[PDB]
Amino acid sequence: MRVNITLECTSCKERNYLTNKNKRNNPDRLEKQKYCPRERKVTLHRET
Amino acid sequence: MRGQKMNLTFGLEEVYEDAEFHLGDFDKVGIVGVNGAGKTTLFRLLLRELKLDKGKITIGNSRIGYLPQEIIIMDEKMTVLEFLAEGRPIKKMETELNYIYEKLTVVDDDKQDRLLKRMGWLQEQLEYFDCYEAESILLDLVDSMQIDFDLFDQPISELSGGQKSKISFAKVLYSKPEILLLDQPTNHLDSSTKEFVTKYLKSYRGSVLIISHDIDFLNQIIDKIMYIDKVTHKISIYEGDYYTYKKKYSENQLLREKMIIQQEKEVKELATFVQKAKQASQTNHALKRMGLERAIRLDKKKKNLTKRDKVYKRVKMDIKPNREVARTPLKVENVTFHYPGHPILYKDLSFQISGKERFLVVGENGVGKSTLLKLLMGINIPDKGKIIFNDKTDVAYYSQELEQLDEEKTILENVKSDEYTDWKLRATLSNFLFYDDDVNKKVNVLSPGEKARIVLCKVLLQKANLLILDQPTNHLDPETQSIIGANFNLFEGTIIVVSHNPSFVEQIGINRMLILPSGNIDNYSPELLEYYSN
RNA sequence: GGAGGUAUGACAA
RNA sequence: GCGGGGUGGAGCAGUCAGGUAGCUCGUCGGGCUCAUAACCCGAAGGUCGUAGGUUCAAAUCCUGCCCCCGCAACCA
RNA sequence: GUGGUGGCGAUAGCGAGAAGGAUACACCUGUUCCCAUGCCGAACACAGAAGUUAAGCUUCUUAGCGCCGAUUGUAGUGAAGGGUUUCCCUUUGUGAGAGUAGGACGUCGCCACG
RNA sequence: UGAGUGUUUGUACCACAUGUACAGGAUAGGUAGGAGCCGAUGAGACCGGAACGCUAGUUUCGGAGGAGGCGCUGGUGGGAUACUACCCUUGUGUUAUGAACCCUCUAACCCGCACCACUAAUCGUGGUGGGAGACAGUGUCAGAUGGGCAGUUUGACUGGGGCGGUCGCCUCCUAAAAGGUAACGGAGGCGCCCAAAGGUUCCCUCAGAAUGGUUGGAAAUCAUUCGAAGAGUGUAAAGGCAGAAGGGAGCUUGACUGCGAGACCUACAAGUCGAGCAGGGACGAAAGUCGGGCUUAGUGAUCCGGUGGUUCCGCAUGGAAGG
RNA sequence: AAGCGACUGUUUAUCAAAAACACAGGUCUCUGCAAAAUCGUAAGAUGAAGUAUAGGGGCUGACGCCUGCCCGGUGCUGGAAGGUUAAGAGGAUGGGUUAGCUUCGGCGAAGCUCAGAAUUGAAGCCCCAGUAAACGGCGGCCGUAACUAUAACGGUCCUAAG
RNA sequence: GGUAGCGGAGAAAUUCCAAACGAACUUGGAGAUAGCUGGUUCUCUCCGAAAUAGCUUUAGGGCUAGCCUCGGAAUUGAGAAUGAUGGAGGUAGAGCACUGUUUGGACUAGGGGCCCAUCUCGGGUUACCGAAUUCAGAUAAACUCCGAAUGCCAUUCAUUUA
RNA sequence: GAAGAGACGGAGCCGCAGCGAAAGCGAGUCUGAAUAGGGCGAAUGAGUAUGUAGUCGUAGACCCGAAACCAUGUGAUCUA
RNA sequence: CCUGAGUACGGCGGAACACGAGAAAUUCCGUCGGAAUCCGCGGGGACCAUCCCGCAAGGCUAAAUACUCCCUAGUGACCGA
RNA sequence: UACAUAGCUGAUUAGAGGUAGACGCAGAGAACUGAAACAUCUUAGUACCUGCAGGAAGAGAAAGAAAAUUCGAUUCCCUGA
Ligand SMILES: Nc1ncnc2c1ncn2[C@@H]1O[C@H](COP(=O)(O)OP(=O)(O)OP(=O)(O)O)[C@@H](O)[C@H]1O
Ligand SMILES: Nc1ncnc2c1ncn2[C@@H]1O[C@H](COP(=O)(O)OP(=O)(O)OP(=O)(O)O)[C@@H](O)[C@H]1O
Ligand SMILES: [K+]
Ligand SMILES: [K+]
Ligand SMILES: [K+]
Ligand SMILES: [K+]
Ligand SMILES: [K+]
Ligand SMILES: [K+]
Ligand SMILES: [K+]
Ligand SMILES: [K+]
Ligand SMILES: [K+]
Ligand SMILES: [K+]
Ligand SMILES: [K+]
Ligand SMILES: [K+]
Ligand SMILES: [K+]
Ligand SMILES: [K+]
Ligand SMILES: [K+]
Ligand SMILES: [K+]
Ligand SMILES: [K+]
Ligand SMILES: [K+]
Ligand SMILES: [K+]
Ligand SMILES: [K+]
Ligand SMILES: [K+]
Ligand SMILES: [K+]
Ligand SMILES: [K+]
Ligand SMILES: [K+]
Ligand SMILES: [K+]
Ligand SMILES: [K+]
Ligand SMILES: [K+]
Ligand SMILES: [K+]
Ligand SMILES: [K+]
Ligand SMILES: [K+]
Ligand SMILES: [K+]
Ligand SMILES: [K+]
Ligand SMILES: [K+]
Ligand SMILES: [K+]
Ligand SMILES: [K+]
Ligand SMILES: [Mg+2]
Ligand SMILES: [Mg+2]
Ligand SMILES: [Mg+2]
Ligand SMILES: [Mg+2]
Ligand SMILES: [Mg+2]
Ligand SMILES: [Mg+2]
Ligand SMILES: [Mg+2]
Ligand SMILES: [Mg+2]
Ligand SMILES: [Mg+2]
Ligand SMILES: [Mg+2]
Ligand SMILES: [Mg+2]
Ligand SMILES: [Mg+2]
Ligand SMILES: [Mg+2]
Ligand SMILES: [Mg+2]
Ligand SMILES: [Mg+2]
Ligand SMILES: [Mg+2]
Ligand SMILES: [Mg+2]
Ligand SMILES: [Mg+2]
Ligand SMILES: [Mg+2]
Ligand SMILES: [Mg+2]
Ligand SMILES: [Mg+2]
Ligand SMILES: [Mg+2]
Ligand SMILES: [Mg+2]
Ligand SMILES: [Mg+2]
Ligand SMILES: [Mg+2]
Ligand SMILES: [Mg+2]
Ligand SMILES: [Mg+2]
Ligand SMILES: [Mg+2]
Ligand SMILES: [Mg+2]
Ligand SMILES: [Mg+2]
Ligand SMILES: [Mg+2]
Ligand SMILES: [Mg+2]
Ligand SMILES: [Mg+2]
Ligand SMILES: [Zn+2]
Repeated sequence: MRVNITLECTSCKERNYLTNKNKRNNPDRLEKQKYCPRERKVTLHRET
Repeated sequence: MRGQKMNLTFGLEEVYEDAEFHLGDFDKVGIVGVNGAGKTTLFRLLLRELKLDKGKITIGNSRIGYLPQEIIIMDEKMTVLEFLAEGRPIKKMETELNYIYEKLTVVDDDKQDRLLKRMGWLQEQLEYFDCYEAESILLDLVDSMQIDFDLFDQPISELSGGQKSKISFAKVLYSKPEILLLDQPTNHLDSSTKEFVTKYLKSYRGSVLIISHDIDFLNQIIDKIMYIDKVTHKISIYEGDYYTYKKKYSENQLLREKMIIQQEKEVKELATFVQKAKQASQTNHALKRMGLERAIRLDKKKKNLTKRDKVYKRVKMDIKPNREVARTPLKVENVTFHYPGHPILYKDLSFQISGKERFLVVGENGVGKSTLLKLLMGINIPDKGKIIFNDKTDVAYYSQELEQLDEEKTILENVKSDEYTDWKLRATLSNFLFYDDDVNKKVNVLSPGEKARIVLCKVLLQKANLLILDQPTNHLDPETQSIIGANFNLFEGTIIVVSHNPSFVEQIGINRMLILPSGNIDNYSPELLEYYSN
């Protein structure tokens, strides 16, 4: 099952990115190093 | 206690879906559900250990006494007294308070305000948890369950499963709580100890939520029964006892089933007419017209047609021995054993099993039942005597505390065997209700009941002719227990079993019972009650 | 002792 | 063209919702019988129409193909 | 002459045969070293110079294949017309594919050692 | 729309009783005060009754008798003894009651019951009985039912209309060598998938055929040779790709943020491509590549609503509500 | 001599006089009297100055012989344990404001105010039973006899019943 | 004499209710609405279409664009025709280099029945059937090793024109 | 004031500033971290009152035409 | 001491305010509940605090405004059977 | 029915009805139509009906408009738009 999801910045709790993942293939919340425009630097973004 | 729009989904397998529940104060609520239903998870939400993905869970401000389903032993060397003392925050605050005093000497006029406030709260909190408890706890053991003081200085990890349950139960009471969250409070207790727990819980004036698979135990205490559904991922709360819940529930599913039947009939009726028009001659204009008109009704019906919930599948066990039993599967002769520093459990113990025999090792908590079984397997080497297994005897061991699983590995990895291919493993795991990617789950996240199925699956896959089972029905939901007992009854091999569950032993049909500590190889009968009384 | 009532099996030999 | 069906000899399940091929009658052998029927005890008989996919795994899910059945194939 | 390195449609290729290592290039000797093989110092990497043109490589012969390919004629076709008009024909311009004459076993540079 | 009875209950006072874990003189509820207090208004001790009881005793009632005890002090324990107050548990009652039901009442209301008067009167209005009765009727509000009644909807394309088919998007042929180009013309696909099947650095080259070879067979894995693509490229077809876009490994998250000269497409709304600039990065020694995937489907305007962020607004002002 | 309708009657003034309607008879069902039913907002009327041998409604249609099976579904009728359920009652909790506190922080009584869960809450619906002169419905496949056919007979599926 | 149209009456035909009743007649709302049909009146001069695309409960309607007309602004003159030059593209034709369809010949793995030998083991056979290969010969909208004429895009180009 | 012209009446309207959803800033402004780019503007100015004509909107809106709908009334002198 | 009570106001259901329940003030109707009163009460578009403005639940009131069946005197780039 | 009241008799008082096919206030209150369909909405609180009127009616002497700091009953015209 593939679903749209939002990657929220851990540092600022900002929902910067939209993406999608397959729940079965990635049961755990996705985490990526993505640029946070508010903080203007790369931070850890975790799915919510 | 109130929960609204509760949602919770671990990965791909969901627990709650728009679930709701309201529990009034002073309600002895009996929480019921199959293994994995999410009963333990509910307490974690109440304890704020978990957070709902969506929805609100509301808890009162009162202090909560939590009895975990699994004993929490932070360190192996912890003593029973240390474990119990940790129930109260007396020790923790004193260590903090002692540091506050150190800071007061170091700091003159900078942090005094913060330190003084912290000291004041600790003193007021310490007095609130009156430091006289040191004496009260010592006598709480005596009045609670006749817990001997020799255990009081013994490492907790060395206690027996029944003994551990008493300590954990006493620790909850020692904390002096306001709401009782009991997760299987009688998992390993013997008949006598269960009596005390029942009486105390009947008298307990406050609210107590009980997760239990013992129907009789709940019926004596429960006034409200909360059922966690495994298929609908919802919560339903009934007034009454376990039987009342079953009566109300069975009727509701019956009335729901009849509704779905009639909706299907009407759909079939329309479908049958639509087909009749579909195959009629193109020259029959009116029938063709009516066929399209009914096709519209058929579509609207099929879109409002309730789906019948898939009935939760029950476990299927087919245990068969690879080889054949001998007339003397196991020979125990003049076996004596004592744990270094403790009294001898048995002296010159000698028994001989016959083959395809139901052998019950009776006793009470902390009497050596699990020690004897460990003795047979080879975990414990006998201090004296010999234990001989016939070369025709293959042995399968079910430990009491579920110590045969790797928490770090997955379900499939645990059951991996050199003698079985992958699809063979999956088929059996499906018979144990582990479907598809449920087998890739780490054993560390499973409930005790689901883990018990994995241990049983390992026992089944051995295809041994001798089964050494130590409380097999423990942690199992009532439905799975009856399946376990019924299938063992038909097992064509020797069974050495330990069980404090009267129903399970009856299904197995015991032949000879071995009483402890007074070694007595006896024919099985309702005289078992006589030994229990004496 | 007696009396009125309360499943199938040809045909001939 | 619209549907319904291909599972042991026959009639049927199972299929939706993947894990384990069953029920009734029948056939074969042996019992019981003077003999037959009934009855009793054992045994055989299908890899699910077929070919491909999907899956760790298919009677079950997907595609095609072949057979069998009912209907339709034209209305003022 | 050889070794690097490029441009140009294989007319530079492929196949077959022959000659050479002075240098150079290679095979070639090893695995202690950096480094490596879902196993293998085969390869990649490194160290090194006993032997050999055997192969690669270079040069040369060959038109067998592959490649390039004129002219002539023809098919089609723009334009203008015709007929007995699903097609066919004439004038004019254009003109293939195919098949051939033939071409061709390369050429144009730069560097380094000779 | 008003009286009562009773019953079951909820609340709130008020009386009563109850507090025994270890130690402790022993039946220690908590706090505060307490050296002094209580008793001829009948104390101690004794006896009987009753209650509680953890069985140890505690409370209370009474018989006689008549003047005494208790506390402090002392030791125990975390906590100390009398007595007072404030109260706290547990379980008894009184009262106030609030509800739910129970019937009973009667004066509201009702009588297409009788009789009496207005009165010529089967109307009506009064009067007297009778019946019924806080019901019924009526008003407001709510649920159910309600073709009895009412307002309306109940596609389009189409070799007439009906039946069947189709409706948006992608690829090919038709399409007449730019682009575009119809038919109920001929073929197929889409409503996704991938955490790598993306990015980057490095590395590799296929399918088949022959020969040889245990299980092993046409065909499993292995070796040599022949092999320019006859393979593969998630998924239809076309175009493209062997200087790879195919395959493998390491590291990663550029499947980035703000944009964007200029183009293509186009009625509009949309759609497509984009060098380059900045911010901050991945890989790589560097060059440099990276704003998803070989390319082209995998999607839906506005209104309305949900979630998150926000130095925006905030109906006198500060907030808020709401945007 | 056949069909239809029992009959005399009635009907589309002005294309249909009939097998159509009515009918006596049958049957079902409602209705205890301020009856049910109907007209009417209501009052007031009809029913009826009648009273279950009466009145209304549905169907059938003289008479004669008869009127089979199905109550699963839909209606009606009865039931009342349980599930579900409105207004109203109820008011735990959560916001807004701010007297006052406050460590930029922030907290926050009362009042007012915006929301509000538990609990209580009828009928109806689900559910159970009956009812067909209520609405309606009233089957398949395979094998069997002395020529052949056919199947009295035997299997098996389905259904509320075939 | 009574019953009056959201109605009455109906031995029931949509039957009657003032010579047309699936809802009387009259007046009013009212000049209802009509993407439909018909009609729309003097003259001359200049210019002069379209019957297409897209979307549409859209298809005989409508909206934007395209095509016509009138006025205006401005330009490195950007339009048209023809020529020269350069390009993009795969059609006609042709071809078999790929993919389908296909004919005959050579050879043949292999498959067929005959007998011997059968443990069905090895033959030897039909000018038995015969894949692959090869030779020769065709064929194609959805085949291409090739490939036009034309048309198309463009040029600070040339001539003429506007 | 003659049913006139006209006089008074500057309230108000249009234009001379735009950009932004808004606070707000202003020949700039908005987006943006940005002196970047880009959007809309300024540079690069003509408007306004009235008359007249073309077209449009609201009104029946170029004219005629329904079957019908709704609200008061009139009809049982035919016919049931 | 007096200053408009079953009133204002609230719940429910409608309606009027340009405002169709909407965040919705203000006004009115029906039904039920139901205040304060000068230290009081209402309003300033939910609501609260502060501030400002006002004093309901009683009545009357000319002029500017609408119209012309009629009467008198006239007018018209209004008609002319 | 005792007092009474009701009824009855007489006297006294002021209403009835019509308009002007206009204007005003109120009760009750459509549909076609528009939305290219249609139900919310629109037509429209319009047409019609009914009541009450007066020469005018209705409104009117702030529990108001505001927040420039102020204005000071109502109505109507211009403007806000
Ligand atoms: N971290 C987790 N990750 C994935 N799955 C989880 C996790 N935690 C719980 N689950 C799943 O939640 C399901 C239900 O939770 P829970 O453990 O409370 O069941 P349970 O009823 O308490 O079990 P039992 O009654 O046998 O003790 C489990 O089957 C378990 O597999
Ligand atoms: N590893 C050990 N070390 C020291 N003592 C032990 C150990 N294991 C058990 N004991 C003691 O042995 C005694 C009995 O052993 P055992 O574990 O067999 O009890 P049991 O029969 O299983 O009782 P139950 O299962 O009902 O709890 C316990 O009192 C326990 O304290
Ligand atoms: K080497
Ligand atoms: K060589
Ligand atoms: K060559
Ligand atoms: K009542
Ligand atoms: K035609
Ligand atoms: K990679
Ligand atoms: K007749
Ligand atoms: K008749
Ligand atoms: K008859
Ligand atoms: K006749
Ligand atoms: K008739
Ligand atoms: K009859
Ligand atoms: K009847
Ligand atoms: K009938
Ligand atoms: K009758
Ligand atoms: K039935
Ligand atoms: K029924
Ligand atoms: K508050
Ligand atoms: K008639
Ligand atoms: K070919
Ligand atoms: K072609
Ligand atoms: K800028
Ligand atoms: K700018
Ligand atoms: K001007
Ligand atoms: K003008
Ligand atoms: K007009
Ligand atoms: K016009
Ligand atoms: K008449
Ligand atoms: K309002
Ligand atoms: K105000
Ligand atoms: K005011
Ligand atoms: K008038
Ligand atoms: K309407
Ligand atoms: K319309
Ligand atoms: K007045
Ligand atoms: Mg659990
Ligand atoms: Mg044990
Ligand atoms: Mg040529
Ligand atoms: Mg209707
Ligand atoms: Mg309408
Ligand atoms: Mg049509
Ligand atoms: Mg047709
Ligand atoms: Mg083209
Ligand atoms: Mg062309
Ligand atoms: Mg790829
Ligand atoms: Mg404000
Ligand atoms: Mg305000
Ligand atoms: Mg007749
Ligand atoms: Mg007659
Ligand atoms: Mg006639
Ligand atoms: Mg006639
Ligand atoms: Mg009849
Ligand atoms: Mg008819
Ligand atoms: Mg007539
Ligand atoms: Mg109108
Ligand atoms: Mg002209
Ligand atoms: Mg051709
Ligand atoms: Mg009349
Ligand atoms: Mg008359
Ligand atoms: Mg309104
Ligand atoms: Mg009200
Ligand atoms: Mg108010
Ligand atoms: Mg003032
Ligand atoms: Mg006036
Ligand atoms: Mg005239
Ligand atoms: Mg004349
Ligand atoms: Mg309309
Ligand atoms: Mg007057
Ligand atoms: Zn961030």
